Amino acid sequence: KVFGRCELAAAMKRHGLDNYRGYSLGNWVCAAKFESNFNTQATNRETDGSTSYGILQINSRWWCNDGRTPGSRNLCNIPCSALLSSDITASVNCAKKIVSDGNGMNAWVAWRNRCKGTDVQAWIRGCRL
Ligand SMILES: [Cl-]
Ligand SMILES: [Cl-]
Ligand SMILES: [Cl-]
Ligand SMILES: [Cl-]
Ligand SMILES: [Cl-]
Repeated sequence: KVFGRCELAAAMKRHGLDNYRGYSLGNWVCAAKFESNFNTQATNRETDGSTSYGILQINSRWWCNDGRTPGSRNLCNIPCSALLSSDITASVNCAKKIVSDGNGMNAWVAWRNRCKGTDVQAWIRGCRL
């Protein structure tokens, strides 16, 4: 599923991400835009041979199991393929664990490089929320 910007904002808000660990909704929408282009089916191999999955590009090195990332963990207790669903529940729940892990949203490289410090509120402008 390719989410609309506001559609995703509304879903993320419903799931409790707005100001979760102090991160306003626009941060999460911005992260999803640059991680997956709002596409739940997005998969990308990373430099370390791990793979990132879904709307928020949850990564197989620590967070989900894909059966092909050596030495990895599965801290969200989920197959990575289950993070490609049109239903964002599993990704959101895993994201809540990640963002509570100590380094906040810096865990998402694309957030650090493209969203952090920017006018992220622009990402929810126009949305009925
Ligand atoms: Cl957009
Ligand atoms: Cl915001
Ligand atoms: Cl593995
Ligand atoms: Cl599995
Ligand atoms: Cl933080």
